[PDB]
Amino acid sequence: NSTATLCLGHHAVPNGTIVKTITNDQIEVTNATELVQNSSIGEICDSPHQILDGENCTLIDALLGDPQCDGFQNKKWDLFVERSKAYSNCYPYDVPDYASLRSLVASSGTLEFNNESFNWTGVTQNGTSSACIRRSNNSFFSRLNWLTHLNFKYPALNVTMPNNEQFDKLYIWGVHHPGTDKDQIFLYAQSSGRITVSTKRSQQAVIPNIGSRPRIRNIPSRISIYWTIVKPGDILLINSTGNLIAPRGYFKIRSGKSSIMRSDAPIGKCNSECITPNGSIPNDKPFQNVNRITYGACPRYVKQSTLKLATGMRNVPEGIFGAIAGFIENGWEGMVDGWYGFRHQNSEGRGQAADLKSTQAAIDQINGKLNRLIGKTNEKFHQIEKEFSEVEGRIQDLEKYVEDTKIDLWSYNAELLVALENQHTIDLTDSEMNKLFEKTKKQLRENAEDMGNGCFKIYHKCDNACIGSIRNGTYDHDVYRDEALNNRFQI
Amino acid sequence: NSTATLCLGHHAVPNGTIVKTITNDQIEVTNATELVQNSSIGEICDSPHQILDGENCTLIDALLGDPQCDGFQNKKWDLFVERSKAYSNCYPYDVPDYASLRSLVASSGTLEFNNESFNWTGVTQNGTSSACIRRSNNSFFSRLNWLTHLNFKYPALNVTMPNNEQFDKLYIWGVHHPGTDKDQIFLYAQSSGRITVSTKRSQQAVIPNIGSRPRIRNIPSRISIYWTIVKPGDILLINSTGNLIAPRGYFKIRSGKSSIMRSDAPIGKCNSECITPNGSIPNDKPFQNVNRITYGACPRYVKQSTLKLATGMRNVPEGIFGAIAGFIENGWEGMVDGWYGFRHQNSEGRGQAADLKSTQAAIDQINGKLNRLIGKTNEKFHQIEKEFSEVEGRIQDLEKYVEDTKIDLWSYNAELLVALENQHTIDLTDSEMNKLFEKTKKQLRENAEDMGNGCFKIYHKCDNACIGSIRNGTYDHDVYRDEALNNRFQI
Amino acid sequence: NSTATLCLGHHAVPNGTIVKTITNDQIEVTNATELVQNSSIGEICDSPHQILDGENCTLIDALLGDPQCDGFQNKKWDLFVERSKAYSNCYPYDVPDYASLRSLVASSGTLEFNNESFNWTGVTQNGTSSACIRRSNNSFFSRLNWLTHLNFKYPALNVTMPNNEQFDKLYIWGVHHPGTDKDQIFLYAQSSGRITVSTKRSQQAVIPNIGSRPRIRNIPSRISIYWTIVKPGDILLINSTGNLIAPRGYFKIRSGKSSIMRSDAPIGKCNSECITPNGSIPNDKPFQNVNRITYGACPRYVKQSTLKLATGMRNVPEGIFGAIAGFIENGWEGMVDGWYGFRHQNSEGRGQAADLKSTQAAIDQINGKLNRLIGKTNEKFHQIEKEFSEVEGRIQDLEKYVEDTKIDLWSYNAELLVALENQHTIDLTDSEMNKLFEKTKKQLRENAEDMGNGCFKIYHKCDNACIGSIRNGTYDHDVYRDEALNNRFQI
Ligand SMILES: *[C@@H]1O[C@H](CO)[C@@H](O[C@@H]2O[C@H](CO)[C@@H](O)[C@H](O)[C@H]2NC(C)=O)[C@H](O)[C@H]1NC(C)=O
Ligand SMILES: *[C@@H]1O[C@H](CO)[C@@H](O[C@@H]2O[C@H](CO)[C@@H](O)[C@H](O)[C@H]2NC(C)=O)[C@H](O)[C@H]1NC(C)=O
Ligand SMILES: *[C@@H]1O[C@H](CO)[C@@H](O[C@@H]2O[C@H](CO)[C@@H](O)[C@H](O)[C@H]2NC(C)=O)[C@H](O)[C@H]1NC(C)=O
Ligand SMILES: *[C@@H]1O[C@H](CO)[C@@H](O)[C@H](O)[C@H]1NC(C)=O
Ligand SMILES: *[C@@H]1O[C@H](CO)[C@@H](O)[C@H](O)[C@H]1NC(C)=O
Ligand SMILES: *[C@@H]1O[C@H](CO)[C@@H](O)[C@H](O)[C@H]1NC(C)=O
Ligand SMILES: *[C@@H]1O[C@H](CO)[C@@H](O)[C@H](O)[C@H]1NC(C)=O
Ligand SMILES: *[C@@H]1O[C@H](CO)[C@@H](O)[C@H](O)[C@H]1NC(C)=O
Ligand SMILES: *[C@@H]1O[C@H](CO)[C@@H](O)[C@H](O)[C@H]1NC(C)=O
Ligand SMILES: *[C@@H]1O[C@H](CO)[C@@H](O)[C@H](O)[C@H]1NC(C)=O
Ligand SMILES: *[C@@H]1O[C@H](CO)[C@@H](O)[C@H](O)[C@H]1NC(C)=O
Ligand SMILES: *[C@@H]1O[C@H](CO)[C@@H](O)[C@H](O)[C@H]1NC(C)=O
Ligand SMILES: *[C@@H]1O[C@H](CO)[C@@H](O)[C@H](O)[C@H]1NC(C)=O
Ligand SMILES: *[C@@H]1O[C@H](CO)[C@@H](O)[C@H](O)[C@H]1NC(C)=O
Ligand SMILES: *[C@@H]1O[C@H](CO)[C@@H](O)[C@H](O)[C@H]1NC(C)=O
Ligand SMILES: *[C@@H]1O[C@H](CO)[C@@H](O)[C@H](O)[C@H]1NC(C)=O
Ligand SMILES: *[C@@H]1O[C@H](CO)[C@@H](O)[C@H](O)[C@H]1NC(C)=O
Ligand SMILES: *[C@@H]1O[C@H](CO)[C@@H](O)[C@H](O)[C@H]1NC(C)=O
Ligand SMILES: *[C@@H]1O[C@H](CO)[C@@H](O)[C@H](O)[C@H]1NC(C)=O
Ligand SMILES: *[C@@H]1O[C@H](CO)[C@@H](O)[C@H](O)[C@H]1NC(C)=O
Ligand SMILES: *[C@@H]1O[C@H](CO)[C@@H](O)[C@H](O)[C@H]1NC(C)=O
Ligand SMILES: *[C@@H]1O[C@H](CO)[C@@H](O)[C@H](O)[C@H]1NC(C)=O
Ligand SMILES: *[C@@H]1O[C@H](CO)[C@@H](O)[C@H](O)[C@H]1NC(C)=O
Ligand SMILES: *[C@@H]1O[C@H](CO)[C@@H](O)[C@H](O)[C@H]1NC(C)=O
Repeated sequence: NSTATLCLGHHAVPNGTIVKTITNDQIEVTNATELVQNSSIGEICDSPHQILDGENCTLIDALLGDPQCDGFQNKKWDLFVERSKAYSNCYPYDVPDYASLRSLVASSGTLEFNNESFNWTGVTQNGTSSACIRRSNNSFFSRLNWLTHLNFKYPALNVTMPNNEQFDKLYIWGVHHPGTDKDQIFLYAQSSGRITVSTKRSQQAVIPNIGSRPRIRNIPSRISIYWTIVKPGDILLINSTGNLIAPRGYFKIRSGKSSIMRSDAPIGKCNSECITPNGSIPNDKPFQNVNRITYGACPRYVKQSTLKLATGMRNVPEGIFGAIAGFIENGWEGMVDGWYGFRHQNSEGRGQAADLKSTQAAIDQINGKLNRLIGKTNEKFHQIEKEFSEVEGRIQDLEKYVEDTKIDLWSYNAELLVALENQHTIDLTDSEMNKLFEKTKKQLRENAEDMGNGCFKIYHKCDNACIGSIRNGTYDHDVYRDEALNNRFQI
Repeated sequence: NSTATLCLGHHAVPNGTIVKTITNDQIEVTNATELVQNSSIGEICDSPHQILDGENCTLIDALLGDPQCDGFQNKKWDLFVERSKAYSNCYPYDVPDYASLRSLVASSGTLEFNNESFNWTGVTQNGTSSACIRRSNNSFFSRLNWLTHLNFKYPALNVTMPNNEQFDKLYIWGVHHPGTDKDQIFLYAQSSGRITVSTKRSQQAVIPNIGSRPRIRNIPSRISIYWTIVKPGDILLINSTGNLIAPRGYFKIRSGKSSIMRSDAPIGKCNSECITPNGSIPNDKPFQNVNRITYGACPRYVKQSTLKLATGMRNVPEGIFGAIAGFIENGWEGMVDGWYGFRHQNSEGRGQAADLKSTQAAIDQINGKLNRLIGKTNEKFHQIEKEFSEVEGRIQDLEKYVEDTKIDLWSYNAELLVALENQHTIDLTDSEMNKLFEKTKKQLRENAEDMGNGCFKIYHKCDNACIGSIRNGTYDHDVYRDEALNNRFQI
Repeated sequence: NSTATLCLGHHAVPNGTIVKTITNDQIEVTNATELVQNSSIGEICDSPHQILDGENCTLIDALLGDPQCDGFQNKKWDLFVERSKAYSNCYPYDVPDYASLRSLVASSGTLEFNNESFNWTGVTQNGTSSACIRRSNNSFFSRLNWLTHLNFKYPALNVTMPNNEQFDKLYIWGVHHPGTDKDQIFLYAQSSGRITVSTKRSQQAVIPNIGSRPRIRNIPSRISIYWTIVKPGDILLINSTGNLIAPRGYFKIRSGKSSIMRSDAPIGKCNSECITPNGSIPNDKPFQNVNRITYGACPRYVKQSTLKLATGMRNVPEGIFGAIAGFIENGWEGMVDGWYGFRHQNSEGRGQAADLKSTQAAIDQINGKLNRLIGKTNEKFHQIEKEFSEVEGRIQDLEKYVEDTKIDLWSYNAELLVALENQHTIDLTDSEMNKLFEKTKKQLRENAEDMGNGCFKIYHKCDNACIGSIRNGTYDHDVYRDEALNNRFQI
């Protein structure tokens, strides 16, 4: 009682959180934050990306000009959304390398179309079908021109169209395969028919195949769709002796951030940068578990459902430096104004006071880690397909393997990052506690002794102002040294 | 001799192991474990994966029904093993996109076949050849039906088969290319021949090519093999005016964990989860150097032949805290009951005793690291091919580049992991030594002085029980303080 | 003045460098080195890789034997350089899967050609054109043999050539597509024409397409180029009823480190291991920002423009251990002979002296890090294409995605490496300072007190030799203990 006690300590909480570290699967810290986004609000926000809901139409149908898709003419988009309910209702068609055509249009991000005046002298234009009804009349694909005989003759066509513009042109055309030699005659007079479109660089030669296929909406015949790109200075050349489904012009083709996504999520009136087929997701977190398919500024897809980053010290209720969970037996739940602090007992009573500088030093370092991880996602746009409806073999094996490889490597990065940062966070918070203890020890010089539990026995009368002077670094040890030495060194 | 000495220390071994760290290429630790599996026992264990040894047959041969492969009918597998000795002994055939067909069947993991009654009215069935002898009789592929003329006519076929099941059907069929116009006539009457198989979604139109090719087992003619998948609600339609090698039914096609592997390793009667073409390998280690081609729960392939993870402290015979290989001059080889401990000299003699708590604290942290690395491999099944017998160009360049990219990234991860963990292991073991020293120092209060080499000069008579009380944390410094102070502070 | 002062400290510099760490975006260290190579000298060094400047010729042109490329006959290369100015000046041609042919030849790394004596009995050889003029005479591709009718007949060819060598043979051949039925007759007599080349394993059947295409240098007709590889024991078989552009022999095909690169950088007379299309770059740094396309022992391509690795301590003008930027208020700019040292004040004056052992300990650890990062790049040769002149869709999407995935993963590795190493460098340098302070403290025993700012108050007369004895570890505390204790413990 000619003595005082000053104890160093740290806070603790009743509701701790378990995190993983390098050396321990399960360690409790005072606070943590989740690094994996695991939920979507279920809506694709219409902002800030230009969304185009395909609704009942696929991109290719909107491209060809299925009557149902007339409203999509010349539209642009950042992201085209294809619905699973979509269906075609014009003339039955197939596209060799459908996936590539879908991909290049999606990436181009525009349906801008310019009509061109082709010289179809000698044939009937604007062929039409009951399989493709527009305004209650028999019709056809808006962007295609079905040519037939005129006066029972189909002269050999040799039609040309130069690109004298400064942009590429995307031409879509097709070949008709009648189900009977009869229909072939009726339509084109010729028995066979043959199509050949050329540029200076390319040749696409198609020979139609007369034959009945299983009926799609009662049609046993087909149209096969092809595309050719013509750059400035080049020339399109169309030779046909029949069966040619002619283009009415070209599509502008652009390069940019556009893409396409399969999803049944409704479009919402809201604003979110990251889109998944499940809906838009927040992008504050560096990782996400929602979908490997994404568009925009998105967290990276990982396999883990949760990854907790410690944002506080080890929680010790009741480190490499050995203070926290070390010579300091436990934390103080009653310290709610700081992370580290002092408890004292003197002549005037018992008190507690937080140390702000050490508290802030720990918090600044943790915020530095958070600044590296939170709100820094990277933009991805058009990628590769990652779900498949049909078996294809080799190329699909490769696309799947590439994505699986990527996810495992990011899942590894995420796992190690959290384990490493957490080990370091627990060590830096232990370090700050140790520094405060060491600083206090040096301050007291020969006037006190370390009791080994984070407490100092102070060998002199130390009232509240004296204790306060120690806490704020103005303690003058020389003032008390004589009193202290006499108390320490006696019998 | 009115004094005692208490020394803090750590163990050492005569047979140390060299490891790599962040700051040092070559540092000796007391113990380490290997992280790269570099050997196989040379056998593919038949458990716990269902192995199917192709022996003399390739998967495609077993699929088509080469007589040699009759025993493989309707078999399933987790892993099909193709031998380099395998050879075909039926009718000469090629498969366009052979690799894709092989891949999709392998992945399906079943040869389950259901016969279907096709209406081949107007043609001769069960065509047969001396190139494909079964039970000493001329025969053919068990799953294929060779159609020829009947009464010197081959009427146009238009055969249909609907899928009214709930599973997909895999149809295998082929086209015959006779080596002479003569054989073409003899077999099909028609001069040309043409095959066309269709679904609602697809058309495969093949025009046979009459001509002699270099003879395979004395046959200058060929059969080209094709496949079509028909989903529920869809319909197969076969038009042929000749040269059609007909299917006798369909294969069930499944999705699962099945795959195929090229290997000449014998099948063994044993149990191992990871299979490589070199044989099965243990999967206790996280990495392996045996083969980039694997199946099952396997360590990840890396380029390093060895990667040693330290599992003990730095070995100092004769860290950031500066105790081990620091102010403690060397380790104690004679300490074999613990990692850290005390050596003393007093009136009763000289002794040594291990400290169990600090020993266990270090061991627990190292075991925590091991638990993260040992026995946690990840299952891979069907992947991409990684060895190639023929030049292909673009697609093969891509498959090779993908695998090479993946291996370099995992080899990096493995290298950094070991360097980081080892640096940390050496630092945590140094830390535990420092904590024990600091704890002991505080215990002794004013009764001892640090001699600077991990030893304390104790300024009072301290018999064995006194030394023991220090080691077990029951030392009461107040008991000796007067004696100690008088000894310390004199002239 | 019956006392002395000994201060521990570290150096500082006026020109510090900002680096990134785990906990801080911007921290100043005494020195750093750049890890990202961002510049090229603009030349492709001709050493030590065998460079072949294509100049006006593409690889395929040199392969076919465009007259302009005669000088390239039988050349080999490690790297073939294609110029953007290159142009073809022989007969107009296209190659289906051009990219694959270009790739396999580039990778083979040789134009070694062996002539073979084919039996072209019944046809005219050495066909020739005004579209391909050699030495001012009408000519043709040096490696191809244009066959035409002889005496207005073109008999069915059935020509064979066995591979009885021990190496593979690469055969290049082609099909001619005349622009008129007239030219077809004039050249081959036959109305149609058909080509079929076979091996035991393969068949390539081409049917020429008569028709005019847009004129390339006034030619409306084309030659389509094909290749076939024939292994030892196999046989090439050529059937043609017309339009066959015949091979004159085979190319040797090798496997090795060769590749091809598009670049307009001049070839220089110098020596560099890493080549980019921008020019050769130094490979001392682990990363580079110059080009994702590389050949040789090259730093890895990353997205960051700069990544600074700290190679010195924190710069404090005017860590987890709390010495540097901690209880030591600031560094000493006047200490230029070491990183750590002593400053003293005694009866004889004030002095400064570096500590070499602690200085060297820090430097050795930093050099250990540098040794892991500097001068250890990995060799890559033939890879995948990474820039594209035409839209292709699916396969190109995959090639782009693979490269983008790889770069992001390496960019991550590089970012984390620097942040981690820098945090550790700052901590190890702080640690060395702390160790020196602790060692000095123990040396002084009871003869001095820690003033809390890295300085010791020494409680006895300590001349220059005495101070020197402390710095070199020969200080005998017992010599001064009586004097010191009397000074410390008084009133
Ligand atoms: C080839 O076979 C198919 C199947 O029998 C025929 O297609 C059917 O034709 C009938 C009437 O002609 C339709 O009512 C069916 O809906 C069709 N079925 C399918 C699946 O398309 C086809 O007519 C036959 N070809 C010829 C020329 O006879
Ligand atoms: C085309 O040429 C090949 C090679 O000369 C001929 O194939 C050979 O035919 C003979 C007997 O007819 C056999 O003994 C050889 O084994 C065959 N060689 C090969 C490599 O197949 C073929 O007959 C010729 N075509 C025609 C119709 O004459
Ligand atoms: C098909 O159309 C093209 C374009 O009109 C014709 O090619 C032109 O032919 C004339 C003279 O015959 C040349 O002067 C032009 O340079 C050619 N243009 C191009 C782009 O090639 C071609 O002649 C026509 N085909 C036929 C058989 O008449
Ligand atoms: C602990 O409780 C407080 C208030 O109830 C809350 O703010 C804090 O987030 C809780 N800790 C956690 C993360 O459970
Ligand atoms: C837990 O940590 C996060 C990130 O620092 C912070 O947003 C949250 O407020 C913290 N909770 C408490 C109780 O401090
Ligand atoms: C989509 O098609 C369905 C018919 O299945 C119809 O109910 C609906 O009106 C269509 N929506 C639009 C926008 O055309
Ligand atoms: C074909 O129809 C389009 C509108 O669909 C029209 O612009 C054009 O005049 C028609 N051409 C002929 C010859 O009927
Ligand atoms: C293909 O099948 C049907 C029925 O015979 C028909 O479309 C066509 O005539 C067939 N092909 C030939 C060459 O007869
Ligand atoms: C998102 O969709 C996928 C299926 O495409 C599903 O596996 C996953 O559970 C969904 N995620 C969430 C959080 O809804
Ligand atoms: C330090 O604490 C003492 C005691 O309360 C007080 O008198 C003084 O204002 C404080 N000094 C500073 C600089 O904060
Ligand atoms: C050292 O020797 C002992 C027994 O001979 C053995 O258990 C230990 O593994 C050895 N250390 C190594 C890894 O060489
Ligand atoms: C070396 O370390 C490994 C892993 O902890 C252990 O299995 C082995 O027993 C150790 N050897 C010795 C001598 O302790
Ligand atoms: C495999 O083929 C060889 C002939 O090369 C023969 O010796 C052996 O009997 C065959 N094995 C089986 C199981 O058919
Ligand atoms: C064809 O052979 C199979 C057995 O190989 C038999 O089931 C079928 O009855 C035969 N059909 C005819 C018409 O011979
Ligand atoms: C192809 O070559 C051989 C020999 O002439 C034969 O199979 C066939 O007759 C040839 N093709 C034609 C169209 O004659
Ligand atoms: C495994 O096989 C590969 C060849 O496929 C060979 O390069 C490697 O040396 C083998 N590994 C072992 C450990 O046998
Ligand atoms: C501590 O050591 C002393 C001396 O041997 C002994 O008397 C006592 O049993 C020990 N106490 C405990 C709690 O282990
Ligand atoms: C600081 O200046 C010296 C000499 O002027 C120079 O050697 C050193 O590199 C400079 N530091 C940096 C990296 O700016
Ligand atoms: C800075 O660090 C690098 C690498 O250690 C070294 O080359 C350079 O000389 C250093 N500069 C100074 C001023 O020491
Ligand atoms: C390359 O072609 C150009 C013509 O554009 C010519 O000036 C130059 O001589 C050619 N170079 C060589 C080496 O043939
Ligand atoms: C064809 O020309 C080549 C040289 O270009 C020559 O070696 C060969 O003798 C010629 N053959 C004939 C039949 O003219
Ligand atoms: C293709 O177009 C041109 C002009 O008619 C010509 O090359 C050829 O005659 C055409 N094809 C047919 C089958 O007439
Ligand atoms: C190298 O070339 C690429 C274009 O291929 C360009 O983007 C980049 O700026 C160039 N880098 C340097 C350092 O010249
Ligand atoms: C230590 O320093 C003292 C004082 O200068 C000097 O006498 C002696 O040579 C030094 N000893 C050693 C071993 O360097």
